[PDB]
Amino acid sequence: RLPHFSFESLTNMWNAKKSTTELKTVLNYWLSRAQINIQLLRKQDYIARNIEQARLIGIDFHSVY
Amino acid sequence: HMDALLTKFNEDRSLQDENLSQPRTRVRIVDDNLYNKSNPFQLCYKKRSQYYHIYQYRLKTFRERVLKECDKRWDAGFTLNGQLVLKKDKVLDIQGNQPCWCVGSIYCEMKYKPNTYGAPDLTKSYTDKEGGSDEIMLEDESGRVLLVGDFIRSTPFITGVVVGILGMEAEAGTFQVLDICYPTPLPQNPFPAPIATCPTRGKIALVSGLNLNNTSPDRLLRLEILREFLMGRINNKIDDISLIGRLLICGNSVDFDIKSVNKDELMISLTEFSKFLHNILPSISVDIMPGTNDPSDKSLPQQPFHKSLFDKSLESYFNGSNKEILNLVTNPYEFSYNGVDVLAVSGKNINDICKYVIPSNDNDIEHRLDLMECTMKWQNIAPTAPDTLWCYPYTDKDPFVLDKWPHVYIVANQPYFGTRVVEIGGKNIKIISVPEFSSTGMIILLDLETLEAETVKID
Amino acid sequence: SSVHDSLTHLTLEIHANTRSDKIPDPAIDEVSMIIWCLEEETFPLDLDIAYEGIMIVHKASEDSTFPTKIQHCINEIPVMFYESEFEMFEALTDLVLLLDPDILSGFEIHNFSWGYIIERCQKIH
Amino acid sequence: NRWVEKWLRVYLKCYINLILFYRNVYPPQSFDYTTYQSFNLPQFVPINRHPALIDYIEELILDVLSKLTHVYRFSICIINKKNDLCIEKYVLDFSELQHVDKDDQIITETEVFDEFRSSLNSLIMHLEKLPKVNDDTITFEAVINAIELELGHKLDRNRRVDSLEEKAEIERDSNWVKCQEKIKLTSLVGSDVGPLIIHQFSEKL
Repeated sequence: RLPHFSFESLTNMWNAKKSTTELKTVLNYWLSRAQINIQLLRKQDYIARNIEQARLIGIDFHSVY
Repeated sequence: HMDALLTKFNEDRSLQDENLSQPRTRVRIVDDNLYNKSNPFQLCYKKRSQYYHIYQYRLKTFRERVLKECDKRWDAGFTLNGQLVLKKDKVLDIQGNQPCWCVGSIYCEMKYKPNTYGAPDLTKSYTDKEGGSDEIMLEDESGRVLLVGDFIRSTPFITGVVVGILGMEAEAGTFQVLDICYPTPLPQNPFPAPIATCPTRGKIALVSGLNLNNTSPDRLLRLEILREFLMGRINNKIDDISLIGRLLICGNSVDFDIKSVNKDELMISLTEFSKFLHNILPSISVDIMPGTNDPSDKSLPQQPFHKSLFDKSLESYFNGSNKEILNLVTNPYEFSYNGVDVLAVSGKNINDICKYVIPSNDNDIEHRLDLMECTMKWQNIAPTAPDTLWCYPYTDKDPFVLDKWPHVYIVANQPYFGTRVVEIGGKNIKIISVPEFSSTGMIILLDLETLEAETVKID
Repeated sequence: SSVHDSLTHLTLEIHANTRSDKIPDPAIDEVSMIIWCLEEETFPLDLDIAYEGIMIVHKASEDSTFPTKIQHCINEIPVMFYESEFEMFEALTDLVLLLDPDILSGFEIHNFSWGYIIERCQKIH
Repeated sequence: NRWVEKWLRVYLKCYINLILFYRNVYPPQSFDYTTYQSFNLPQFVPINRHPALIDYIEELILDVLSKLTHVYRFSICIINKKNDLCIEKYVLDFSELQHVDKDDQIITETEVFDEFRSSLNSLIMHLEKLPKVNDDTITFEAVINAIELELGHKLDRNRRVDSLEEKAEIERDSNWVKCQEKIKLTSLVGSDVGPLIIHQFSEKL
């Protein structure tokens, strides 16, 4: 489970000289979203339903989705 | 047996040569603390998201506090071959190869070895290996720097510790640890000696909290059977009564767990606490404080709960006597015997650091004894949920671990007994770690004759 | 792998320094810090790849210690120091010419994504 | 009244579960000495928690207290697995009760708890003073020697039932069966508080 931050709160933790920790969390938080996006589409949409369908069918990747 | 023969042998004390309808009153106790001050830790009568503003308040308050001491109380810049020790805290100019006084606060490793909606154990995989490594990071809120050296593990400056570090720089990232800084001493509250007609003053920090679940009789045992009579009927013939003063519990008034308790089992243990306290109140006056597992705010400034610890027999005494024989005091309190100021802590404030939230800073009584030495020295944020109030948490007068220093700090509920004394440049401070009562008691006399403590094994 | 099967994938996400009364509007607001993530064994080379990287936009006022905070406290990558926001966008496109972005990963793929900076650079830049 | 059968419920909880503890019909490591099982106990009585079993015990006590004037003598019967023969018959009494009179006076909470603590400690005393051989293979069952009862026909006569209180009451008359109706008998000190005369003895085989 990933915590979600509102964009106004993210704006509060961006843009100004507050502490190191809020820069750390906005950076590591959007990186955590990026890494779970990579793991998530690595687990379900790429391998399980799409890419072996491309190697079986023959048509390229875009029109399958 | 021959145990009875020992009583047969000891016929010298027929009645101890006491009248025994004469009570020999022992203590002329002063207790200057009770009436003519506000207690800072105590609540606000008008009062009767929070933590965030408090953390910057501690950081700024310490920042001007120790800003007065980087060259006044520490190293002259004429040394180090004129390496500049000027008061630059930010890491932008720490990268200058002259070592400055890096006034910052260590937040290197503080998370939990024991524990799922938020998926904690998957996050805790990062906790275990990285936290186990003892490496220390210093944060002035402008940037982390690496720390190595001998004092990494020997001196337990775990968290919230504003220090100025001195080492040969040799890299922008890291230092060694040769020196640390401290807050300035708020000054010597005068320790008196009443030299003319010395009272042989009372000497007590006895109870760490009579931890009393209804679920066990063994914790009920060693209270009301050996105690309440060591204060008055069980006799060291007769000097134990002369040493003993006014009763001091510290936290842990009734042990219970919050998710398993209801109304009437709370009053069962509270009325048996009332039995104990109304039993001992004719003999020895008492000062009572809640704060870890007895009912509380579960904070260091915690409102002490009157009128609930007592039955109707004992309820009318606090109405009758305002603060003399018993008063409700908080988890910290400055008990002052005309300037013998002593501080109390129920123990949770250091026990969470000592067992619950510690993956690092470890080179077990002689280790954990010095954690509250550290927490005394920096006067800092020990716990994980401090000051925990919806209205008026800290109004720039009342730090939970305060700024005025005592002569003895009381902390409680350790595995073993520990009692040393250390002298600092400000004052002298005796270390008091009174153990939890199910861990064999080790119940203690405190102070105030030649500033000396005496434990006794209650098991 | 021994042969590259298909479709190395890298995401792109943003920060919004929005007006704090309203939802972020990319026709109004910018992005200072860009986060792309490729981490798998599908890409063979693994020199600077299968390895996350983040880059900045700042106004060249280094005195507010934004670069030095990130590089010392956080040890992910040497963080690229970019300015002049269109040039940072250009260096992002240079990076996706360097790498192999076959699948263009993301989330809210018209709104909080590649498409955010595409119509942002269409209307503002 | 209301408070007096609460005291009877706690006293029978202590009596029953203490007989269960000292006969080792349940393992002693499940028992722990305590004061709170849903109420305030007079003594620290070893109670295993086991919520099916404590549900059974407060069930049986709420069954016995439901009649409250037919019963002149509650008792506990002890039966082996080996034979149905009575090993012990612990005597209790509901004689000259306050509740039948419904007298408001007198509460005497500390005094009634004092005499209850006395009768409990007597039960402790004459439950250690018989020895421990064949400490397993013992069971439990109830018996009531009552002066004037029969309720078990209330299941019959084509009754139509609508409320949960009398659902409970039909469970009370359903759970109780009249049996068909000496070797040794030992003395026990009973409580002799005024409104609650509990003249409690013991029987052996």
